[PDB]
Amino acid sequence: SMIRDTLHDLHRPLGDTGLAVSPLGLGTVKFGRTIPDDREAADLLALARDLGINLIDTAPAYGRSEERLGPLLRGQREHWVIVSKVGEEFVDGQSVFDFSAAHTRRSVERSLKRLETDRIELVLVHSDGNDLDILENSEVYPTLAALKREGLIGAYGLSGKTVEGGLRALREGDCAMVTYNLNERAERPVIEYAAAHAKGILVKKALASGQDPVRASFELVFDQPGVAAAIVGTINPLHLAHNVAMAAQALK
Amino acid sequence: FQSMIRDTLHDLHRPLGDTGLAVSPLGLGTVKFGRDTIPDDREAADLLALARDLGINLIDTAPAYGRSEERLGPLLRGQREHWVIVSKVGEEFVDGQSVFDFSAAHTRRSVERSLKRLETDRIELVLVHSDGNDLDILENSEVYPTLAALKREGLIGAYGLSGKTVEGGLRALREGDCAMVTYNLNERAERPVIEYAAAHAKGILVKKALAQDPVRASFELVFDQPGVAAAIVGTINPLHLAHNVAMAAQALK
Repeated sequence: SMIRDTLHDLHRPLGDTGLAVSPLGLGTVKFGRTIPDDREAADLLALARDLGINLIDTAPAYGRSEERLGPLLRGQREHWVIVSKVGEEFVDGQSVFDFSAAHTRRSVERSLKRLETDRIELVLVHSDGNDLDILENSEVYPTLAALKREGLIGAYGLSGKTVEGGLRALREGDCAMVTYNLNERAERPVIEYAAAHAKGILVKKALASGQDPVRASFELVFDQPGVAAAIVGTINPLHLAHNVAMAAQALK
Repeated sequence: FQSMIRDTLHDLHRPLGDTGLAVSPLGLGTVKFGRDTIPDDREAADLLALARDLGINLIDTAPAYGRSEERLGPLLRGQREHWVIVSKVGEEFVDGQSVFDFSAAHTRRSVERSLKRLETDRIELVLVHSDGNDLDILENSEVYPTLAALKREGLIGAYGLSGKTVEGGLRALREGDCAMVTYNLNERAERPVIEYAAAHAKGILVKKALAQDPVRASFELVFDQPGVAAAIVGTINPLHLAHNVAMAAQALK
């Protein structure tokens, strides 16, 4: 219990989705692609939970993250708001992208199966950078809309890289995951827009290259009232506990 | 899940000059046990317990640190043997302010009181608690020969200076065993004292080390000097303690 500061009383709505999330979410890239032992992974989830985190982020592109998480979340699935993605696939050395309706449908079914559940709270488009083109000219977004209607997903959105893309994702979608940190502020307009219209924002890569550095990052991020949560990947339980502490303090 | 305490200092112990004492490269400062948000007997016991499990065996105190000494005796009951204790003589703090007395009478009185407060038959290291006028105190007061005598008598294991000046640190090392010095990213003036000690197998403790993780940057500076045996860091935050240990371990690869 060198862990007095937790996030239990700091949960926040993710726009108008009706979902309530901790201001930190556990990133999960490293579960699939030094990888944690099943044991190490279970302890990390257990610790996240006791620190008041209920948000977890994954993706088909993150190696076997999805595959491993299903079993790991058995018995506790209900606690967790799961975020996953569609469109980036990772075959051989490299990233393969497919934003067709067929593949969107195939990926989300496979994600439900891998995660041993009947629904995922949020599914975001896994952009290659060309956000606006994908949103306007591919089938992915209307397919996600359909999957939302059918109950397979609770909400949908974009994990984008451009401001033009983040704004458009929010016109009909529910949430934009954006990059925002001490070194990159270009996507700030997307956050400010979301705040004006009760829309979801998740920040990815809140901590980056270059008076605690994590606190400085979180003080920047949570100074923007649009942000619901920051997704931080970590396999170091001491870093997790520290990150939680700094988030709690930044939100006084 | 509470094996979030992977990096420890157990295999990183180092000699404190030629005293024969072996110390962890971090020592637990103890001002906050005795002065001013002060830890609850419970909180204090858990901090010592945690330090120990992180491989720390060095603890620093002083009569001037309010009730630190007084509290530590009971707190260390049953584990005294694990700890290399550092304490001080000469600064007294009687009311609003510091009072200094470097006489032989007071030196002797303080050390006996320290042994009594700490419930022990000796102290590993006792340092002169300078007001800044290091060289004058060492040359023209009774404190240093008294400490030498107390060392002969077995009441202390080694002696030295908690100084502020380079001239004073150098002289403390001519006949004494150890110099505690300020060395951090912002203050480097006492570096000669460290370099001299390194040349002659003499003890160096760094105080106020903290002042791209900032603690790691500080420790990378401090342990880049081969003369340094340990840095004394004060903390009552167990998460900070654990982090500090991790950074030390890493800086010493």
